[PDB]
Formats: sequence, structure tokens, C-alpha cells
Amino acid sequence: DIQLTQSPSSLSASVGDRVTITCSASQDISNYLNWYQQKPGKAPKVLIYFTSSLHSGVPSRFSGSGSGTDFTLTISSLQPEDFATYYCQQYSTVPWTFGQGTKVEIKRTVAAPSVFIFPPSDEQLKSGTASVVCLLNNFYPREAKVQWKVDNALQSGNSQESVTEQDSKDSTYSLSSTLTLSKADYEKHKVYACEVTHQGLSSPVTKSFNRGE
Amino acid sequence: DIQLTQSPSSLSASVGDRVTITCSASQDISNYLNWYQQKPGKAPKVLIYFTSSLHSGVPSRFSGSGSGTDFTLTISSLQPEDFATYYCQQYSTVPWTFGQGTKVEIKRTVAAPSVFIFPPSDEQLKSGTASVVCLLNNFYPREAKVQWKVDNALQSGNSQESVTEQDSKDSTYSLSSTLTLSKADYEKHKVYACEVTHQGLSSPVTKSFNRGE
Amino acid sequence: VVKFMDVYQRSYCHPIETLVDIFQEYPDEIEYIFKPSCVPLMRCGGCCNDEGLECVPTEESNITMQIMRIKPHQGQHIGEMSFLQHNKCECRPK
Amino acid sequence: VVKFMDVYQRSYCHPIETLVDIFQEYPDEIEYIFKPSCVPLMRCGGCCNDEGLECVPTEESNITMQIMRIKPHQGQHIGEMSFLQHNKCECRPK
Amino acid sequence: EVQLVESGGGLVQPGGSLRLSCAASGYDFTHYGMNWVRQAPGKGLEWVGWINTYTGEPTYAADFKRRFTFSLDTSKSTAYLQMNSLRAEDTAVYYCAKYPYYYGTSHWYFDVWGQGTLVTVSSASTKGPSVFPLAPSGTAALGCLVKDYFPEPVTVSWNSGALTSGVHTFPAVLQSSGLYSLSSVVTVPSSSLGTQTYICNVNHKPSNTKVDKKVEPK
Amino acid sequence: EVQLVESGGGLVQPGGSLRLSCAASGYDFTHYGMNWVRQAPGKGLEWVGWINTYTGEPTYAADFKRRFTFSLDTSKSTAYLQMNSLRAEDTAVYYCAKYPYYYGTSHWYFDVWGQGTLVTVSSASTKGPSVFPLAPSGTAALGCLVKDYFPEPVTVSWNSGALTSGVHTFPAVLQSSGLYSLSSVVTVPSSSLGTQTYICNVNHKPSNTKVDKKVEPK
Repeated sequence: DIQLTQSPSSLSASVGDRVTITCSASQDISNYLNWYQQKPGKAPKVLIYFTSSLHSGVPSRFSGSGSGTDFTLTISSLQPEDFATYYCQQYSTVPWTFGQGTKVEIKRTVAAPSVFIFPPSDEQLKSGTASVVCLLNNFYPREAKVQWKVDNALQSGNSQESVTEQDSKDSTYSLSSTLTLSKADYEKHKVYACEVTHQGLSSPVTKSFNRGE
Repeated sequence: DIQLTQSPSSLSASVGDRVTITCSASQDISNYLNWYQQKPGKAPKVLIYFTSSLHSGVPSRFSGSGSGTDFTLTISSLQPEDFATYYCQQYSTVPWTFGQGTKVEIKRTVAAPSVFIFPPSDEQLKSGTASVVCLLNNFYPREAKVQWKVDNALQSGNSQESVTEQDSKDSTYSLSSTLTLSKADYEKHKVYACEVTHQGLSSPVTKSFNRGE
Repeated sequence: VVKFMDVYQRSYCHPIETLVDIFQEYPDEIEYIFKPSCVPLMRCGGCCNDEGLECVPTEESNITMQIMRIKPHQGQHIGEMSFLQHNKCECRPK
Repeated sequence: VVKFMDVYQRSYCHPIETLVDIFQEYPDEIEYIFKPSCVPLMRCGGCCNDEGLECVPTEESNITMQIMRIKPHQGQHIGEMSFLQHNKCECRPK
Repeated sequence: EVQLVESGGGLVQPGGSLRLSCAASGYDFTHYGMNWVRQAPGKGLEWVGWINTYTGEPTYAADFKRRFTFSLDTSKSTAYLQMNSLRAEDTAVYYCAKYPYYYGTSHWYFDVWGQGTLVTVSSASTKGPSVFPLAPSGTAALGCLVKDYFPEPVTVSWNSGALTSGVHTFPAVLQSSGLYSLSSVVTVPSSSLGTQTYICNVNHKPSNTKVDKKVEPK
Repeated sequence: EVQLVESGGGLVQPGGSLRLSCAASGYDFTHYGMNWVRQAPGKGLEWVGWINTYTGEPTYAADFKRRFTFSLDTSKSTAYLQMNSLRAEDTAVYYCAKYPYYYGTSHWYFDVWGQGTLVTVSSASTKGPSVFPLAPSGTAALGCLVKDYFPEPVTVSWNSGALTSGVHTFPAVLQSSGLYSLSSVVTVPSSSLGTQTYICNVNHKPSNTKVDKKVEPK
């Protein structure tokens, strides 16, 4: 099997930049290399084939070149909708193989998270556990620090975060952290809070609710 | 040059008889021999080619066979209209050559001649010479004797005869005898007679005229 | 551009007009010259799209045409010559 | 029976549909299989009735056909292929 | 218009068998080879093999020859992928993809793909979700908390497709209970709280559990 | 209908030249080779040669290449036979004759012939005949005496061809004067002598003499 190695694995670049992604093959493959773009939740889409043929309907900002065991995909002016994972694929010798993929993230102006905090819905509490949801809406950069504190006691271990994929329009992320407890010792406390430590934030923002406000 | 020799050179046969004529080549000619019938005053006409193919339009009584250096033309049943000269022709090697021809005559019953004598015309007399013509019409066989007598003087050496080719419908001959006299001698005598002797005449027949009657 | 279906139908094993050379069919006519020297005959042509197969005639026939023969130094004339046409063709193993 | 004039006009040097073996045209396509394996191409064919002459093309052109390509174990699909047609033929010296 | 629609995915037990179908339309099925490509959750692309739709001959990438089988039903313009003795590592999204119409020469790239179907190999049983409200009270953020379900995926729209902008349905997370949990959030104008009605439409085809939850301030 | 019409024959001085023409009609001149055959008076047939009317090539029997030449004017569908340095032995009726339409294979026989023209080589002078009546008087006989002409031949018909039965035109005889003479005769019913008109149409082409002579009782 022919091995394809892409570099870099991931990158961050600003809209308008000129991004170059590289695919290197474990052996000569002539000009038998294709490049694809795959956006979250969708099938990959061919950008270029036979090393440099632009597929019909594909923005000309996309270009590829190279030969033998080295090829390059070039996006001349990054757009916000160019966030995706790109793959190369050789068709020199079966079995057809793909490179590991290169994730491209759009770099934008730092942005502050819009914190929100939600409390354990009545009828769920009537099931035997309480889930507290803390929201961090549309921000940048991805890194962020959400900390849970139940009655000043800063919780640790009973929370799970989930992050949104880079927004295709404005390029921001949305995060959601959840501290899970038993409806037992939840009714057993009062002030619940989640402190959002972000870079677009000058001071660690906090959100809290009044047990039964 | 390939030499074709036919035999016989001539023959006489009766209506209904089977006639066979022979062509002998000076060297092998395969089946490259043709046969032709030529009637008086006409171009030869092809009867048979390639030794035995009967040309379209030719009576089936005509047939040819043979090979190598010996060939044969056969008329199964001689008809009055088969009076003609027959020739063979090889097309083995150029130049094409012909046999010397075989004259075929029809043998029939005796027919006495009808005799007519004609005086010179006054128009001819105007020119100094007189021609006296005697006609023997439709007779058989060809042998016939014509004798001229002017006032009972037997004429000898001053006449000429011409004989017709065998008639193709009734198989007879006709003959014209012309006595040449000077105008002066012609006016010197009275009785002009031609006497005809022929097998179908029990005794000689005489036709005459008297100058000026 | 020619649609695959046409390209496919049109080239598939069948009798197609072929310009055949007369001395070819009659290898014995050494000493003759013909006019034309070749004739328009129906002949099995096309593909089977199978390396193991081959287009062959399953139904033949005869056509008669007026061909001028010429034997140098001997003679010259037109006349009738007959040739084999193919009416049916089929792909069969080799 | 075919009249001499016809036989003559119909068989005389000219562009005639010829079923050409695709692999022959592109001798490089070694590892491919084609469907059809042959195509109907206008091509100089016929006779000149002259030992000294020969039928050759004087006007060429290109025709594009949808041919299915197959490289065993690798792939299979239809697409466009172009072939050389002959629009004009003439009898010229050998 | 060319398009490939796949079906037949779902939950299957380890050791179990499954048969995916890829239905071609908008073109002539037998004119282009059909490829199969799979992608494990969060991983790369892997070529399973392809099948010649004109002759029926399949070609498998080595690792699949033993348990996978490609076949087709030209009368239905459908390619099939039969998987046997499935294992947890076969869990993935399976795509079918047709070879392209070439020009002069051939290039083996995949131009039209199906939407893919998720095949999840596990002996855990199906479990529908418990949708709870994450009520609100300039703009406010409200939502639904879809809890304890198996297997993926769960769909979530708002006001039946009406409320588009402001929506952010999060990636489910595997809870230590072995069940999944996700939240779908939206932000609306604060002066809408008493006015407009907000109902999240949660769907879980795997358990045919479709919940409709009215989210209002409390 | 197919026919070959020859012309150009006649009297020619020893040593002289003469061109004969063979005019074809009723078929395609260039599709059949043209042969030339001659027959001396009272003698056999002798092939002179032939010419390819498609290509032009002449082929001569050996004795003729020297003084004879075959040519053609396809635009007039005519073949020519040019003869030079003629001698008394060249005196003969000359025929042109086309090769035949064959069936499968070729056989070199002559199928259509021209009517032939008599070429007589001699230093004597051309002379037209005088035509005199052989007046009549069951069946009666009458005729015309065609005297003192040279060279042969002379033609005689009766009533322009309408009267042919009972007609006998005798072979010409050479008179001791070196001029020919012949009679043409016909038998008719005697009772028809007052009423029917009898005209002999004489034609001596070599001297361009044509005469229609009415023959009646004296």
C-alpha cells in the first residue's frame, strides 16, 4: 500500500491568507493524486484531480501542483467557508489510499463568550438526578476555561464539555459544559455557578442561579 | 502461329442429313476453338464458342465438340438455309487464326431452268455496243450449257457467264450469259438465239428474238 | 459527440459494405486486369468486445456484377462476375 | 446484376465507414479494455484501378465518441475519446 | 441530476451481519464503477473497494475481502455492500461514490458521493431520549437537553424548522453510563419570551422516538 | 441495337494510303475491344489485330505492325484502321468486330461485325456504270444491266427495297476491257406488266454514281 502523509495536520490562518497544504507519497505516483475538502457532517468533495485539474464548479482559489512523491494544495485567499479537513488520495496503485487529512481553522479577531447558565428542569429532577448546563455562546479562540462551583465548593470531575465546530460564516465557537448530580444532593444546595475564563474576557465571568428562585 | 485445318473443304448433303465438319489444330489449344457460319455477302456469324457453347439465337441443330487438337462442328439436320462457308477459330495464342473454311452445299432434286432472252436496249445501241442477255432461272444442279447463235452462226469467245450462289430457300442456281456484239454487227443480223442444255430438260430449249419485232 | 449507445450499436459485429479486391477472391486470375479492381461487398465487420470471440458469417449469399476484364495482348470486355456477400454475422468462440 | 458504372463509382477511392480497433489507434492503451473495442470511422477506402497510384486522405478531421474504459481492478467508466476521420481522399502516386 | 442514496445502516451486534444499499439515479448505473469508502467517527477515510457495474466484478482492499461482499442489482440501479462478522472497529459512516465521466484519459477520483449511513456495531440496546427544557429568563438563550439515549444520532430542529438562526445543537457526549447526551441551544429576542412559542423537535430514528418540547420561561 | 458501321473503303493506287472507320452505336464503345479482320476475294478470314478501347493499346498480328495502325476517337465511338504502302495483295473486304459480353469467364470470339468495306488496290481509274433496261416480254422476267464500272462493288435493289422476292443480282464479271459488268433480274407476274412500276436502284459508291432506272415493256 502506498502511504500518503499530509503536512501540517492542522493549521490556523486568517481569511485572505494564502494556505499551502502538503501531501508526500511513500513512493512515486506520477501525477495520480487527488485532493478533497470535507466539511463537518458531509461527504468529501473533490477539489482537484490528476494533480492539477480543477474540478468543474470548484473556486479557482483552489490550486494544486507537484509531482512524483510531493504535491501541494494551495488555497490562494482563505475564505471563512474554507474551514474543513482536506485530503489527498493516490490512484497510482490499488488499494486507493488517502492521507490522514489536514484540518484548517479560520483565525479571527478574538471574541468574548456570551455566558448563560441553565438549571435542572423540574420533571427531570423528578427522575433522580439534576444536570446543570452552562453555555458559552459564539467566541474565539477555541480555548476556554469553564469551572463549576456548587455553593462556593468548586466542583471537579462531574462535568463534561462539548464544543461546536468552527462557524462557517463568522468563524466562532460555542461551548457547553454540564455538571451532573443526583436530584438528591442537588436539592441539598443553593447557589450554583460556572466561571468562564476566556481571553476576550478581561476578568473571569461567572453565572449562577438561586436554587428555586 | 497455330494452324487450323478443316475438312472437308466442301461437301454436298441433302436436307435432313447430319453434317459433320472437322477442325484440326497444329498443336494443343485446349477448348479454345470457335465456329462461324458465313453466308454470301455477309460477315461471318458466331455459331459456337469455347468448343461447345451454343451462342444465343443459334438453332440447336448446330453443335460442337472435341478438344486438344481435334474438333468437330455438327448440324444434326441440314436445312436449306444452312448453305454457307463454316470456319473454326482458335484463341489459344495470338495471333487468332482461322481454318480455311468448309463450304456446305445443299443437294436437292433436279429443277429445269426457266429461260428468257433479252435484246440490247436502244439506249445502249446509241453507244456503239450491243449486249444480248440470256437468263437461266432457278435450276439444279449447277451444270448448264448455253449456246449462242446469230443468224445460225455459233458464237464462240464473245460471251461471259455469271452464276448465282445457291438460293437459301429453294436451293437452286441462276445464270446470266451476256453476248457482246458491236452495234454494227448487231444491226447486220436478224435471228438472235440462246440454246440451253440442262439435266432437267429432256432436250435443249431455245429462246430467240428477231431484231426489231 | 457520439453517444455510447450509438458507438456501441454501430460497431457491433455485422455485415458492412467492404471494398474487396478481386484478384483476392479469384487468386487464379493472375493474367487479368479488372476495372474496377475492387468491388463493394457485404462482409462481416465490427467487434465482439470479447477477446475469445470473433465476428463470422452465419448466412452467406452471391452477388453478380459487371466487371471489365482485360488480358493484355488478348482481349478486353465487360461481363458478369459473381461474388460472395455475407447476410448474417455472429460472435462465436475462436 | 450490378451495372459496371455503379460497381465502378461505388468502389472508387473515397471515405468509407471503417470499423477501427481502438487499441490499434492508441497502441499505448495497453492496460485498458474498451466497450466497444472498435469504432465506426470515415476512412479512405476503395481502389484507383492503377498499380501506380494509391488512395490517400487529403482532408482529415476529428470525431468524438463516448467510449467506456476499463482497467481491471482499478476502475471503469464512460467518457470522451477522439478519433481521426478522413473527409477527402484522392488517388496519388506511390 | 446525479445522486446516490444509501440506506441499510444502523445498530448491529458484534458478529452480526448487515447489508447496505446504494441507489443510483440521474444517470446510467452501469456506466461508472461504484466505490465504497468508510470513515470511523472522527477519523480518516478508508477505501473498501469498488465494483464494475457493467460486468459485476468486485475488487476489495485486502482487509475487506474476507468479510465484505459487493453485489449489485442493475434492474434497480443499486449497488450493495454486505458486511458479516462485524466488529466494533467496523463502526463507521459508509459512503458509496461513483467514478467520473473522463475526458480523453482516466483518473480514479470519486466525484459523486452518497450521503453515507452510520453503521454502529454494539450489543447495547436501543434507548430513546428524555428531552428536558433549558428555559430562558437584550437577547436570551433557551434550549433543550436531550438525555440518555443510544445509539447516535439524534436530530433537533426548532419550531419545526422555523427557528433557524441562533440555533447551536451540540456534539453528543458519551456519559459514563454508556448513553449519549447533548444540548441544543438557541437565542431569541428577550421581548419574545411571552410572545413567540418555542418548541424543539427532537428526533431519534434508532428508537423511533420523536419528542416535541415547549420551552417557556418558568 | 448494337451495330458497327464501316466506311472509307474503295480504290487505292499501289503504294498509296487509306483510312477506314468503324462507327459503333447502341452500346458503350469503350467497354469492348475492337478487332479487325480481312477477307481477300473468294478467300478465307485473316485476323489483323485488335485495339483496347478503354486504354488505347493496339495489338497486331505480325504481318501488319509495319503498314497498319489502329486508332480511336472515343468521343465519336469510332475505331480507325490506317493502311500504308498498300499492295495488290491487300485487296480485301475489311471488317471491324467487337468482343462479346462474357459470363464469368472470357472467350475471344467476335460477336458483332460491321458490314465490311472492299478496299481494292490498283492503278486503274474509277469509272461509273451505265444502266440499261432488260425489258420484259405466267411469269415474265425483267432487269437492269449495269455496265462498265470500276472498281467493285455495285449495289442493286428493286423498288427501293420493296421488291425482293424473285430477285437475282448476279456476281460481276470482269470484261476483257478491265471494266466490270453485271445484271440484276427479277421475275414478276406477267399480268402485272401494264400496271406495276419496276425501278432498279443502282449504286456505285466508288464513283458516287446512283441511278434509279424504270424498266418497262418496249
